[PDB]
Amino acid sequence: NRSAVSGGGRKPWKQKGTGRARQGTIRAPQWRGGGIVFGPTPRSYAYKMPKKMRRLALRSALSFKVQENGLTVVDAFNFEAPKTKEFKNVLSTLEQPKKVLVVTENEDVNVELSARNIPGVQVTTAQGLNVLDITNADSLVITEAAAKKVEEVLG
Amino acid sequence: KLHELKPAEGSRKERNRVGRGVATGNGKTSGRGHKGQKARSGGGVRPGFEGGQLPLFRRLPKRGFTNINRKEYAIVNLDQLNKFEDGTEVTPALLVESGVVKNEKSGIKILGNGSLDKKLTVKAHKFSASAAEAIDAKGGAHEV
Amino acid sequence: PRVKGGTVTRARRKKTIKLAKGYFGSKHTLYKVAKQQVMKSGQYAFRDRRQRKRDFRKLWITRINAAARQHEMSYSRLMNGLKKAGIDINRKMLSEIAISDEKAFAQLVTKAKDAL
Amino acid sequence: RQTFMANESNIERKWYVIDAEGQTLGRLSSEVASILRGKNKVTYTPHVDTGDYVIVINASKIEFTGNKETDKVYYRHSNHPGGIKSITAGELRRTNPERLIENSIKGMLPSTRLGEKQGKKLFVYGGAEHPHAAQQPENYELR
RNA sequence: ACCGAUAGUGAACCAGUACCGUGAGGGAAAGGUGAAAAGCACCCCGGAAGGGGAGUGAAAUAGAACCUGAAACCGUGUGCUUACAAGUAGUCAGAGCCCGUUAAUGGGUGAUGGCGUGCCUUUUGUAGAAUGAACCGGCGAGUUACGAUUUGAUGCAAGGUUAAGCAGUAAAUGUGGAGCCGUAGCGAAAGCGAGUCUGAAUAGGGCGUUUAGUAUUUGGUCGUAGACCCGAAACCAGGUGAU
RNA sequence: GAGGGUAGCGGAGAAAUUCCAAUCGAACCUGGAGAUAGCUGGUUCUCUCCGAAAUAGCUUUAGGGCUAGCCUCAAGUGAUGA
RNA sequence: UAACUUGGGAGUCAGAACAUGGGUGAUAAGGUCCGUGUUCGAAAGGGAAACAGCCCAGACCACCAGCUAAGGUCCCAAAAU
RNA sequence: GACAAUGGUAGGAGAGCGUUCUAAGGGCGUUGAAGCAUGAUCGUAAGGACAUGUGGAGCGCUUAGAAGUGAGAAUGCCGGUG
Repeated sequence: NRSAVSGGGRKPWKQKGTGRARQGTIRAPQWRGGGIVFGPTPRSYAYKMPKKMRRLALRSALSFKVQENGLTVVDAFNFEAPKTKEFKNVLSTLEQPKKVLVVTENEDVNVELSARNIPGVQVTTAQGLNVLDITNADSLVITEAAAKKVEEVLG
Repeated sequence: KLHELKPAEGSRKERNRVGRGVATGNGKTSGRGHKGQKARSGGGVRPGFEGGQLPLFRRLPKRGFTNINRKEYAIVNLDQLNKFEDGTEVTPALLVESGVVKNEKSGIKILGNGSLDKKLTVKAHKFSASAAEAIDAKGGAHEV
Repeated sequence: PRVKGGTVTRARRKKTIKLAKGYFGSKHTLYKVAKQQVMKSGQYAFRDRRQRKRDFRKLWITRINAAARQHEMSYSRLMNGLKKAGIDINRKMLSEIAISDEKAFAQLVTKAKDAL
Repeated sequence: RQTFMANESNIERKWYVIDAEGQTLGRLSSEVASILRGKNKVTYTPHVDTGDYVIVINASKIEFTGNKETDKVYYRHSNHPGGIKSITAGELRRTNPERLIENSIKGMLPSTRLGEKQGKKLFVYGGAEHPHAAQQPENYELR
């Protein structure tokens, strides 16, 4: 703004006597190189909503995903070492779309290490579910333990 | 879907911008008028008043005082006591728990506004004439 | 984000300068002078669309007067005579008949005289 | 849009001669002006010339009414400081009768570019003889 | 969901530098060939600068004053028109003479006729001889934070809601019930309570008994901060000057 | 002529409000500082609907302000308006 | 065919001419101060030569159609020598 | 289909155009993007396309989000030219 720009302390010329517009500083808004008025300033954009509405939104996303046949309940993911090709073949066997979200109960290291370099796949746990992850994903693949945890935690 | 989003009907509205041409209706003077104290940057007079006639809150007298030893009682009327099973016992530690009293300011007082239709024993700090008569009128007990 | 000008101010100023072609001197070159004259042209044309109807009715009546005087009578008595008969032909058609069909007009002056 | 417009490809002009003996000055000048303009034709067009030529003979013995012979005065100014001239209408009749008729008629025509051309078709002669026999002028009676 | 060379630091470049002042001190302008210098051997006009060919290169109207290259302004050549005429310069009508479109009751020019005293600001009232603008281009003015109130939407409902903190990817949301608003008023207060105050006296009178709120958020307005922008004559504090 | 001294709430003045770096009824520079301005000037895109006032009272008040009168939008009563 | 009530947002507090009822002035002022109507302000179009306030009359847009108001009909200039 | 309303300053209310960035989806481009120039084109307005030249590497569309979001005037500031 005016005060933060370097210089511009003295008056450029006398108030009257010569034929010129009256000016007070060389860093006024209408000068070239002067201060800015009503510009950007750092702030935060976050806000909140009632706890009861944060849960009604998540169940709505799960229900909409279930409505269009985008839910796939499977058995345990039995991986002993990270390997991308095995999970790619598993995804292609179950006939899954390009964008898929896979949900488990705890942090599975051998599942998350693979299936993460494939463009369009993300891994999450039961207590890490998002409104954005569910809406952005095209289909949902879950485990029975994860499904039970999701049913018991929510309501 | 993320590519088809829609806010609820009537939930949003666009802000009004002044000083952006004559066709908008707020172009030149931006709704302020012509050449006054209220048409300058920095506003005008204080919200109450300033200068001029003597203000209304200066030609009236002051009144009263405040007692430092003031006591306020959380009141429960006879209708709020029907939620309890007949024949039960009511205590100040249970009214707060069951969801009748939220804040216990300086004790519990029972007021006689409504109908009881119970036979429950209630113990509280204060009672009114109607509260004590109606409670005892159908069987019961009370203490202080 | 910062929004700058460019490709918006120039586009609308060229539209105004392009409506002033044929104007004299700097009134087809400079935007500020051309903008004023284009507004006056629209104000003139609105006024002149409604004066064009008063200008042509006068021309027809002048021609009907000259044709009628050749039959020993004036315009005022011609329109009264036609009205008392019910010809209902407007001034635009009577003028076009007197210029072209000389002896068809004489068929209408007679009936205007028959009813007096 | 059906209106006919006359133009130079089809304009016809003819010549007339009018006697100025025993007539009032203004009553004759108003009738001559309606002929020079072309107000007596069915093809009158405002922006083109349609009228005919007029010859005025016997410009003398033009008659006034009342005491206009001595009372009516014509003034002019030479655009020099303090120079204004004057002449009586009864004095102009006996020394320049052609100008008396010519100026009276020219005062009844519009002062446009077309008005000056339309006023150049009037010929005024003080006697009963005119030199325009190459054309075939016709006698005209005043309404 | 910060800037992109008038922006962003005064300074993208040899910038606290050129420059200005005795001194303290004030302070700029200036980016862009090409993928690769392959940066025009050689011939012609000239003293030279400059140019015309020939070559390099995809391209030289990319030749170092080098990407793109607008407007003001200055020139050359051409279709229609102008030396008797009184013009805020246009608009409506209209012959004649030349062209041929995003193909449609087409384009350029204009012999003549009718009508017609610029724009803004400030005013009871301005063509005004009241103010401002030489022209073109860029830049240049109701914003944000925290509170109050009112309106729309959404969730729950005699209940509604958490703050700090902790865990988590600087997230979403878990957990956290200190605290806040409402469910009951009246009175200066003690106090009483669907009723209370005044009063000897519901006698009369005043304010209450509606007894549905509460949390987040779009829009309007207000308050505290410079608070729509530019503009003083002055006051105070610490320093520099008797060339 | 050369070398020195007196500094702004001050210095110098054969006295004129005269001089103290082309400036003096109180020098210049940098800060408080975006001082304050009931006063001039300015305030950037387009359509649709409605459409004033230049009055009263009080005012350290008179070219300023506050309440009332006149305009607009939303809800309610509904015949109370001419 | 309006009026009253409760809420959100204003602007206005320099007015002028004409007719009429009065004060003041000199039965002066395009003077000044009040009461009562109109127009301008914030109103284009026709008439009064030109001429915010006088007479007629309230422009959504297009047409080379018709009837009227004020005011007019010898020529400029539309319509009775 | 029948009727009715639509001059307007201060000011109140409503519906829209265009500009830069983000998200999701779907596309164009050396067989030539943006920008610039011309044209006898389209819509009620702000404004949107198409064709041809120049140009040599990026850019539109749909639905949402957020603003350093629109210039003719301040004896306005900077550059160029009368």
